[PDB]
Amino acid sequence: NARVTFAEAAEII
Amino acid sequence: LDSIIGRLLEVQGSRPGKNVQLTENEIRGLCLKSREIFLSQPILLELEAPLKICGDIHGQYYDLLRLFEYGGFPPESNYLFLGDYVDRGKQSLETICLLLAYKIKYPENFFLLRGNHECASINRIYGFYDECKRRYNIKLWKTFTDCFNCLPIAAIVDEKIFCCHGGLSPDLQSMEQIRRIMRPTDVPDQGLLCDLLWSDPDKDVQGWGENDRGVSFTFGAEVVAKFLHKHDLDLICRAHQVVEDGYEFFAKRQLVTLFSAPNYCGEFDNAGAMMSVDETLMCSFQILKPAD
Ligand SMILES: [Mn+2]
Repeated sequence: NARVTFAEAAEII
Repeated sequence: LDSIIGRLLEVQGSRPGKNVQLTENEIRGLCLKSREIFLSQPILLELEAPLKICGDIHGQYYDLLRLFEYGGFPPESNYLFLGDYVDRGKQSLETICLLLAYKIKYPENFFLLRGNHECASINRIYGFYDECKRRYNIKLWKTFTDCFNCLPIAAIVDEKIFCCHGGLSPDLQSMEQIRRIMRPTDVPDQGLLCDLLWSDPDKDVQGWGENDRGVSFTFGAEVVAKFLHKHDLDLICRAHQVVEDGYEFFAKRQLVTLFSAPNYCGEFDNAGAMMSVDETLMCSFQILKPAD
């Protein structure tokens, strides 16, 4: 059912 | 016992460098127990989301705690690690211990893969055997070996994300080949198992090429593309290589590279990352920078 997607923004820890 | 994991987490907040000296029996216990759990589970892990994935740690213990600090300590989250836990860094002993502890405590929500630096061939020389011999004894290092040989080699998340330390292999046609190799086993000089832990993606290479390391191969975007298609997959997750920002894409976002140990060695002057994979199989990246 589910497929791979990427959140465009990354965040600094 | 929860005593060992408690003592390991105790140095949180302390200035970076303070050791945690377990008894060899505790450590031996950690090995032998986690060893038994590794052979309990498949060599090719059928994993599920959501989970956080980390790359090379290479003994940088205080950076690992930072990752757990943000990502939530087990079982606040699930964890896959892509190998390379020891060598180069100052505190390999603490790093592998804390991990094996969690592996023992939450064997269904905490997962470890074998990286190229999980061999007697490479623990020797690159710093781990030296640490064992200085803080403990040779006999204890042999124990670790016997435990490392039982480590899982690869993992697949929800039949879509292929995870391994190094990368693809020319000898890799079917996944059942990964299930064939019986553990305990040492990594060979050449072959499927070695390729999985040593190989690299390369922009300039076309097909299968030589590796600057001196062992295994480099591979190109074509192989990645045709591999995913042939196996009903969307992404290849791997570590093994130093990349600034912590993560770096290859092909058209078909292969990501994860490195989780900031300012590696150093100098190199890089950053670390981890993948937050949620239930919708959406990946997000969180970056660690070298501390003050
Ligand atoms: Mn490596």
